[PDB]
Amino acid sequence: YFQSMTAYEMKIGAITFQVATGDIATEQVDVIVNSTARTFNRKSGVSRAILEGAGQAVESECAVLAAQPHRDFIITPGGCLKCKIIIHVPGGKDVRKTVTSVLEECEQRKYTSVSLPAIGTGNAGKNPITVADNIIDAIVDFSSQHSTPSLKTVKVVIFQPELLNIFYDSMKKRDL
Amino acid sequence: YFQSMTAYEMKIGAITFQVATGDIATEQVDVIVNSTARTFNRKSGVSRAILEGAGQAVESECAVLAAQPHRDFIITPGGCLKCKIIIHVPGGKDVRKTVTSVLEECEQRKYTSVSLPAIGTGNAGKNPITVADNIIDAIVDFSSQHSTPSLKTVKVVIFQPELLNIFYDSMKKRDL
Ligand SMILES: Nc1ncnc2c1ncn2[C@@H]1O[C@H](COP(=O)(O)OP(=O)(O)OC[C@H]2O[C@H](O)[C@H](O)[C@@H]2O)[C@@H](O)[C@H]1O
Ligand SMILES: Nc1ncnc2c1ncn2[C@@H]1O[C@H](COP(=O)(O)OP(=O)(O)OC[C@H]2O[C@H](O)[C@H](O)[C@@H]2O)[C@@H](O)[C@H]1O
Repeated sequence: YFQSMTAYEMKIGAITFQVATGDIATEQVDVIVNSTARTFNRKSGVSRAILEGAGQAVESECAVLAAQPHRDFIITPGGCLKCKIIIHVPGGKDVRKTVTSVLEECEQRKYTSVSLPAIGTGNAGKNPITVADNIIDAIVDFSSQHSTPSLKTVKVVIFQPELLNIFYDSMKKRDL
Repeated sequence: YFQSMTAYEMKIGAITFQVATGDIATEQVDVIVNSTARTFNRKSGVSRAILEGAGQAVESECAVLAAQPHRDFIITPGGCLKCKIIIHVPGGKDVRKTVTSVLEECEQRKYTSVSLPAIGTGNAGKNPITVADNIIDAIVDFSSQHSTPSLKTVKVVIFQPELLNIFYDSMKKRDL
């Protein structure tokens, strides 16, 4: 027997923003985000959960894309994950900028749902208050620039339950 | 354009407890709760939304059941609502007791989901802090008495957004 918060949701313009405890590998959405090394050669923390669930093909696709010229992120299909593409981002880079780019990729490909982890709050060592604020900053910016987007649902999947209430505190500063 | 909290969720034992802004008439669950007069002869506030959406048949069923002997509540089918039964409860009675009975009816009929309004916080004039606490008290009691229930999902649908954060405050006192 146990008692604890598991999810918070808010509406920001046309966008539903969700923060919930989970394993992002179980997600059934258009786009899943992987937070990884600059070189895309990591299989530990959230990258382990994603690369193992996605399968070997995705993993080999990553090694190809990594050794040829690329944006800050690379994109692969989902493999055995119940998603269409995976966007692999470096967890050490500016999170607001990373999430703004993720959201813009989603929109331009006409995807409707994206789930991401708490980027940078594991091995990257970034301060989790700042990371929640940055992710929220990026969603508010995107929403304020798009009054009728295809991307309607953004979720942060939280693995460390301790971060759930950090994310709530940052959400609540926006609430009316 | 606008920004606001819309949903909170927690786990209490085997039960998922959800509080979200909404019109309970749109709910697609096993059991919907109607908060009404002792005589079950009300069509105003949440009863209006429910009786209009359910249809005339449900409404006439209610008048029959009301004029013959009954428990504190009566039960009808859902009509045109996307639910199997409606449990009509008096919003002026002890809320903890009312919700304990609702939950016990759900379990014994092997239903899996129930949605209810903020019982008593409209025309009944009950204090909404106390009502949230009472509803939560009842869920914790039921959960602590049932380690493997059929009833797995309980939702409070909130129409007055102001009550959303009252419900959160009562939930957060249980969180670990
Ligand atoms: N299954 C999971 N589902 C969702 N989130 C998870 C899961 N597993 C762990 N997390 C959370 O995922 C969050 C991120 O933890 P990490 O996987 O270390 O990624 P990073 O972005 O910090 O660092 C990645 C690289 O980036 C930098 O360049 C550094 O060099 C790093 O090597 C944590 O909250 C985990 O608890
Ligand atoms: N569509 C809706 N969906 C969900 N909740 C709603 C909706 N519409 C209103 N509400 C909320 O429903 C909540 C309850 O408002 P009321 O329908 O007045 O029911 P009561 O239980 O207070 O009083 C019912 C009788 O009981 C006593 O005996 C008294 O005699 C009353 O006459 C409020 O928060 C509404 O905003």
